[PDB]
Amino acid sequence: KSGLGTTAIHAGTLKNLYGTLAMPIYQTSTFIFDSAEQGGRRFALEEAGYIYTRLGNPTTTVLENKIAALEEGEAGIAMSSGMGAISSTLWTVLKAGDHVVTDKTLYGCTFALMNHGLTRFGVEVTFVDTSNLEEVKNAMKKNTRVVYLETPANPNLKIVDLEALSKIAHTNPNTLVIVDNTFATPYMQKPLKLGVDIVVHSATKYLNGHGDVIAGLVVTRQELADQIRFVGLKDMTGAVLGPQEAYYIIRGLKTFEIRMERHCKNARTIVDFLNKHPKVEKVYYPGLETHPGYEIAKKQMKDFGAMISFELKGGFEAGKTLLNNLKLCSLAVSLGDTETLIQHPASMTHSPYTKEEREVAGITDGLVRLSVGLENVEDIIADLEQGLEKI
Amino acid sequence: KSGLGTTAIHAGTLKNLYGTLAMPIYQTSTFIFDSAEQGGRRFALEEAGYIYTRLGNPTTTVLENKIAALEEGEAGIAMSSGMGAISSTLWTVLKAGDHVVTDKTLYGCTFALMNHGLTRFGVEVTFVDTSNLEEVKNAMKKNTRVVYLETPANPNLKIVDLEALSKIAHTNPNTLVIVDNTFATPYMQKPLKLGVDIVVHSATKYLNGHGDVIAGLVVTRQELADQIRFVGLKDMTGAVLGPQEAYYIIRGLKTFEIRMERHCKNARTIVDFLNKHPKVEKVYYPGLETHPGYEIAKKQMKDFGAMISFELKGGFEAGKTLLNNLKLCSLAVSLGDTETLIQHPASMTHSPYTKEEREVAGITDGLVRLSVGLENVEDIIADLEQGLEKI
Amino acid sequence: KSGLGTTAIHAGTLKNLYGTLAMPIYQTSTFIFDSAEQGGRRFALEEAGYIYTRLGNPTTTVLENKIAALEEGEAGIAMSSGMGAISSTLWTVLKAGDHVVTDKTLYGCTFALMNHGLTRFGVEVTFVDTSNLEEVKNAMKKNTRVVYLETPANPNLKIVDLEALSKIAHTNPNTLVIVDNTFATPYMQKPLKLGVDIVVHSATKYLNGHGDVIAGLVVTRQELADQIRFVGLKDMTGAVLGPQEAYYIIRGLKTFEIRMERHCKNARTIVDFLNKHPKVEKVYYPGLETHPGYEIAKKQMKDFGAMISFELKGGFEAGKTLLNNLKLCSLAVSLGDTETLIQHPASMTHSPYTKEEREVAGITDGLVRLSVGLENVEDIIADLEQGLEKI
Amino acid sequence: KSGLGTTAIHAGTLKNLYGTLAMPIYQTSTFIFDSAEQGGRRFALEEAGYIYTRLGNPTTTVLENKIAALEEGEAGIAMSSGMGAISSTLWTVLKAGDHVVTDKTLYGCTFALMNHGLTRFGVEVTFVDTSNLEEVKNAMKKNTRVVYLETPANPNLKIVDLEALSKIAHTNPNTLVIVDNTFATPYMQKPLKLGVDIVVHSATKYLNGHGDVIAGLVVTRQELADQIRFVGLKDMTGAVLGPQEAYYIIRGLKTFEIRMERHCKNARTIVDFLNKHPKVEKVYYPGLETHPGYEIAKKQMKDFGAMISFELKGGFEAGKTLLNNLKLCSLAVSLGDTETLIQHPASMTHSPYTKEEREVAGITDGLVRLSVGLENVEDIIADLEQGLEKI
Repeated sequence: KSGLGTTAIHAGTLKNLYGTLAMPIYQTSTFIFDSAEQGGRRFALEEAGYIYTRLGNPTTTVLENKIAALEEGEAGIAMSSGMGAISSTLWTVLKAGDHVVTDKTLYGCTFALMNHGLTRFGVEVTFVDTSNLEEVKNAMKKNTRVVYLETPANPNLKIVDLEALSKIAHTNPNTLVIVDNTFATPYMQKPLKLGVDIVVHSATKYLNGHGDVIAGLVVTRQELADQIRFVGLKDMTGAVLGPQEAYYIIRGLKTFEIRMERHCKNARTIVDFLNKHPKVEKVYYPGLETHPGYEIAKKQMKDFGAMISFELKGGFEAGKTLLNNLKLCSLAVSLGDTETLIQHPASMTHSPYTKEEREVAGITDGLVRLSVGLENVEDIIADLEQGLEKI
Repeated sequence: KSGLGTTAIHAGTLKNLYGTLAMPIYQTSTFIFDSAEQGGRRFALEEAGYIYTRLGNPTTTVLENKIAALEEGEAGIAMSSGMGAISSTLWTVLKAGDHVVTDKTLYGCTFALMNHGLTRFGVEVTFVDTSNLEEVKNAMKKNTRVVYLETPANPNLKIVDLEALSKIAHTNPNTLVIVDNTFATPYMQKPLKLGVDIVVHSATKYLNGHGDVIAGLVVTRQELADQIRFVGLKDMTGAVLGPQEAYYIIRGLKTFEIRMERHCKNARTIVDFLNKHPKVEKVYYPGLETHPGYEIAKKQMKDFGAMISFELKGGFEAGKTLLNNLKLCSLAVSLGDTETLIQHPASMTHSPYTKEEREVAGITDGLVRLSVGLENVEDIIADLEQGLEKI
Repeated sequence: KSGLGTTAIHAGTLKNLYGTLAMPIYQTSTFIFDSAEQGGRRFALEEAGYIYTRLGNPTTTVLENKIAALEEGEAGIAMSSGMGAISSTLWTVLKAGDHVVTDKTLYGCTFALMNHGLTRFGVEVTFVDTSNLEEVKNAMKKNTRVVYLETPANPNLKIVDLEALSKIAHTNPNTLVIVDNTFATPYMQKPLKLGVDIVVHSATKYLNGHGDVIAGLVVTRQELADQIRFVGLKDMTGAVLGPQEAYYIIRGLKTFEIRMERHCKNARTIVDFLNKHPKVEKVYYPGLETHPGYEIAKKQMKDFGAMISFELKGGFEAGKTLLNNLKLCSLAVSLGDTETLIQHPASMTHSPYTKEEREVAGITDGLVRLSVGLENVEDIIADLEQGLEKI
Repeated sequence: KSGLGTTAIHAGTLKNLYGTLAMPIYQTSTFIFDSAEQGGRRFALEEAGYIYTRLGNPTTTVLENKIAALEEGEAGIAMSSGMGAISSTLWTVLKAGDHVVTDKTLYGCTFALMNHGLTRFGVEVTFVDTSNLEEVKNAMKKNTRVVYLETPANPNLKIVDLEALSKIAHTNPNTLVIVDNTFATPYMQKPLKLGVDIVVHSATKYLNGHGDVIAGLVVTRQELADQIRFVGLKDMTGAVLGPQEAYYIIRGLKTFEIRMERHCKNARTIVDFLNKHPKVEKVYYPGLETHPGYEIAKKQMKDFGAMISFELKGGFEAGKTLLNNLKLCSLAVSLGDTETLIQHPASMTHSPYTKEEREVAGITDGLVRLSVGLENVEDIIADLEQGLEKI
C-alpha cells in the first residue's frame, strides 16, 4: 500500500494526449463527438468518455478519483462548494416524509439547511446530542433515512464515535450514515472504514489548503455516487466545479500530506502554550486528555487536528483586544489555509445576537477559534504571546 | 440611455486599488477584517464589504451587476451552472404544498427537476401547453406559487407570450413568474419589462459565449435576490461560481453585443438557405412567418435568434449521414458558442429511447438542431450544402 | 478559401484525448516520456511531440498555427510580450558588425532597443524616413542585415509602402525585412504577401483584444522560425508565453473578425466627427484623403484602422481638460482593447520632457491619441462631445 | 527574525481594496489613471503606482518582494523563464568589448547563451574550472564585467566556493558576480550573504514547485534591479511573467519551506540507499563526505539538496532498463517538482551525440539524474529497487 503523500500526488491520474506532467485544465463546457453514433453510444452508456462538464470533466475526474483513493472509497464526486456536496447528497437520498437524525452542533449552514430548508420540503429532522448513544438510539424511527454526523465539530471541537453511531443507525436497513470529514481530513480519519456510507468535505478548507477555492467533495459506493451525480448535482443543485478550481485543488493535494503534518505539529505545540497560559482558562482540543471524548478521538483519529478553540478568562473585551493586536494571525472566517486564521465568534460571526442567544448556541464571551497555519511555530506563538500581553 | 455594447462592456464595474483596466480575479475563499469590530459590522449588515466567497465576491459582483443592467432588473446573482440558478431560485421560493404551472417543453434537466425532484419534496406540478392561454388560466390554483416559462424552447423553438402569461399568473397575488431567457438573451428579450418577476440564464450558452464555462445567472428585485442568495445559494445548492469563471464570463460579455449581432445575421441567412433546400422539409425558426407564434415573437423579441431546428425529409439515416459528413460544424451538445454546433437528437441525446418514446417527447427522426456560430456564413453554408449532397 | 472569422475560430487546432470543444490549457512545465528511447527520439528530432514548455507547448502551438494562418505564413512563434517577439527575432538574425535600416517613428521601446541596446552590442543602426524611398536606398549597405518597418506608426499614424521598401531591401541578398503589424493586424494588412520576410505583433493589443495579456507573436518561413524559436526564444530572451495567456489569446481570437469590424466601423464614424469638429484642428487617420500616404494605405490596407490621433487647437491645457472630463473613454496606455482608451502624450507619457524635446520627438502640445473600442459609437461620440465642450 | 516558512507565506504582500486573503490576480495589460496629471506623475516617477504590466504588476510585485525577502536582498524582478532572468540580467550589465569568466559546467542553455549568443555580440567569454581558484584568478582581466557561477551544478553536482570566488572577482572594481541559485534555493544557500552581487533563479523548478509554470527571478540591489527591469526586461528580452503564473508561484511559495524540508529528507535517505546498492558504482551528492567540495558545501549550504546523480555499473543499457521499468518516478526533464523525475542523459537529452562527444561533455553511459520529489520515501525506494533488480 502506497503512503498518503504518494497517493495524494499520484492517485487517480488520467492520461493526456501529449503526456504533460501537470494535469491539463479542460476548461470546456462541451465535448465533441466523432460521429452521431459515438454521441448516441455515450448517451446510452455504451462507450466511455465525456459529454458536458455538468455531467463530468476529465480534470474533475482526476480530483474525484484522488479523494476517493484518500478516503478508501469507491467513487468521488466534486461540487463547487462544501454546501454543494452536502445539499446534492441530501436532495438525492431524501424525500418528503423521510426523517433525519443529527446533532445541534453542526456547521452553521448545514444546521440551517436541516432546520429551515429540508423541513420546508416535508423532511422531519430531530436534533440530538450524538455524543450520547442512548439519545441517538431513542431518536431512530422506521422512516429515518439519514443519520448525519460531524466530528470534530464547532465550537468546542466536540467528538462523537463514528463506528458506534453507524452501528446504531444501521439497525434500520434503510438508514444512510453521512459524515462531514472536513476538519479531520483523510490524513486523520477515514469514516468509510468505520462503517459510514457517505463522506462529505468542504474542499475549501484543508484539501485545497490555499484559501483560493470554494469546493466540495463526496466519497461513497459507486451505486450511490452515480445517483448523487446524475440526480443531486445534475438537476437539483447544479453545483458544478469549475475546471480551473478542480486544477487548483489537485495542485493543493500535491502538498496535502506535508501540509497536514505541519498543521498538526504546529497545533500541538500551540495547544501546550495556550493550555499553560495564565490568561487562557480553557482549551478545546481533541488531543487533550481533559477533552470530552478524548478516548474516542484517540481511537478514530490518527492525529488530533489543527483547529483549537480556547476561552480567555477576561471574556468579551479580552477576545477583541487579543485579535485586534495580532500581526501574523489573520482575522477571517474559514480554516485550513496555509496562513493562520483566527475569529472571536461573540464579536464577529455572532454580532447580531444577544449574550443569552449566543450562550444558547454554545458561544461564550471569551471563546476564540484558531485555525493553525504553516508559519514557523515560534512566530505564531510570539504573535499570540504579545497579543495576550495586551489583555 | 447607453447602448447595449457600452452597457455590456462598462456596466457594474467595481473599483480596485491599483486601477487595473481588467477586472481583477479575486481568486479567494475568505476575506480579512481590520478588526474584530469590522467583522461584527459585516455580519450585522452595518458595513459594506466581503466575508466569504459563497456569500459574494467582488469579481462575481461585477458580473451580477452587469447581467442585472442588461436585463434592466434591480439585482443579479451568479451560480456555477444554469441548473444552479434555476434550482437555487426554486428552492428559495417554494415549499411542500405549493403548486407550479409550467410547460412540457422545458429544457430537459429543468423538466426532470420539476417532474422528479420537486415532486419528491411535496411540490405539485402541472404541465400544460403554455401557448394556450386558456390551459394556463385553467391550471391556476390558490396555492400556485410559480409559473415557470421558457421561450423560445426546444425542440421546435416554441414561442409563448410572456406578457400575457404573466398577467394570467398575477391574478393570484402570491404567484411568481420565472422565465428561462437563455436562448433569447437580453439582446433579444427582456422579460422583466413584460411583467416577469425573475429571469434565469444558463450563462454557459451565449452570455459567456466561448464554450469554456458552466455558469448560471438570476436577475430579479432586490428583496427576492437577497433571499435567493442567502437561502437558495448559501444553504440549499451551494452552487458557487468560481472567480476564474466569473472573470471568463465578464470577459465574454465584452463582445456580447457584436457576437449576438453576428450570430443572428448568420442564422437568418442560414434559415433562408435551409427553408429553400429540397432535402429539408421543414424549418423551425421564430422569424419565419409560417412558425407558430411568429406574431408573438415579433412583439417580444428584437431579433429571432441563432438557434434553428429543421426536419430532413429522409429521416433517421439522413440525420446521421448529414452530421457524419460535416467538417466545420461540430457534433456536440450545448449552444451559444462561437463555433457552430449541431446535434441529431434521435441518434444522439435520445439514443436510449424507442421511436415511439422519442415522438411522444417531440423528437422526430429527421430533426436536426443547429446552434449557429460566428464563422463566415458562406463557410457554414458550404459545409451544410456538401453534407446535404451526401443524403 | 475560408473567411477570416472561420480561420480565426478554427485554424491551427490540435486534437485532445477527450475531444473537449475548448482547447485544453496545458499548464505544465515538462512532459513525460513513455521510455528512455522516446525521450531520445524527441531530442534527436526523430519523433513528434513535446519536451518542455520553453521549447513549445500544445496550447501555444495552436496559437502559433492560428496567427500563421491569419498572416498566410508558414510558421508562428509565441512569446510573453511584443518586445519578446521583436527582441527574440533580432537577437537571432543579427550579430556584431551587422547593420540595420529603420525609421525614427518606431514604437518607443523598439526605438530604445535599436538605439541603445543593439548599438551596445556592436550593431550599427541608421534611422531614416522610410516614407522616402530614396533615403532608404541610400542607407543600404553590404552589411545591412535587417530593414525594420512599422505602418501605421505613432504618433501621427505614418504610412510607409511595405512592398516598395521590401524591393529596395532585397537588392541585398542577405537583408531581411521585418514588419511590426500590430496596429493594422492581419484583418487589414498581410505583409508577407507583399514580400516581407518576418511579421511581428504585440498580441497584447488587438489580437488578444481584451486588455488582460502581455504577449507577442512572430510569423515567418519555417527555416527562420525554427532559428527564432531555438536560439532567440530558447536562450537569448527566454520570453516564454504562459499557457494560460496562450489560452486567453486563442479565446480572444474567436471574436477577432467581428471585433476588428466593429473597431473600424466605430473609428471611421469618430474620424468624421472629429475632423468636422471646430475645436479639433487636425486629424491623423490613414483613411483621410488629406493624410500623407493615403494612396499607399489604400493599396496595402483592407481598412484604415481603429487608431486615431488628433490635434486640439487649444494645445496643452485643452488636452488635459478634454481627458479629465471624459467618463467613458479610459485614460491609459495600450491600445486594441474592447474599451476605448485615450492618452495625451504631452502631459502623460512625455511628462519628463520639455516642450522642445517633445516637439523634436513629434509630440505636439494638443496631440491626443485615441484607441477606439467596441462601445456603441453614439456613446463614444457623446463622451468626446461633452468633453470637448469643456475646452 | 521570522522563520523561512513565515517569510515565504507572508513577506512582500500588498494591500487590496476588498481585503481578500489570497493575493488577487491582476490579469491586466494596462492601468487607468484618474487624470492626465496622474499619468504624467507616474511617468515622471513622482507618484507611486502602475502603468503597464511589462513594467510591473501588483501580483508580480508581491512575488518579487517575496523572493527578495527569501534571499535577503533589496529588490526582486520576475520574468517568464529562468532564461529570461539570466538573459535580461546579462544584456543589461554587459556590452560589446566586455569579458565574462564562467564555468564549462553550467546549465546547458546558459552555456549556449554564453558560448554562441554573447560571443556573436562582441562579448569575450572564458570558460574555466571555477572549483580551481587559481584558474579563476588567472582568467580575470581589466575588462571582466561578469563572473557567472552555478553551484551545485550538473551533471555531477559540482560545488564551487561562492564567497572565495566573489573575493577573487571583486579584485576588479567593475566586476559583478552572478549566481544561478536554482538547485540550492534560498532554503539552502543565500549567495548575497556571501558577497555575490546578483542571484538568478529558474522559478520553474523548486520555487514554484508544482511543474506548471515557466518563470525566472532575479534578486539584487535596488540600483541594479531598476536597470535590469527598465532595460533588460523592458526592451531587450520582453520576458514578461503572466499574472496567472505569478499567482501560481506565490501559491507554490506558501509550501516552500515544508516542500524543501521533505525534498531533502527524502533525498538523504535515497542517497544512502543508492550509495550502498551493489548495482550503483558511484553517487554524486554534495552531502557525501567522498564528494569533491564536500567541505565547501557544508560551509555554504544549510542542507545538501534534493538532486542526486549516480552511475550504474552496467552503463548504457542499464540506464535504459532501469528507467523503462520505473512505475512511480517519471521520465522527464526539469526538476524541483512535487513528483520524482528521472533522466538518463546518454539515451535522452544527449541522444544526438556519440559516446566520445558525450564523455567530453561529462556525460557517462551509466549516469542517471534524479530529482527527488515529495512521495513517501519508502515508495520511491521500492520503485528504484524493483527497477534496479531488472538490470
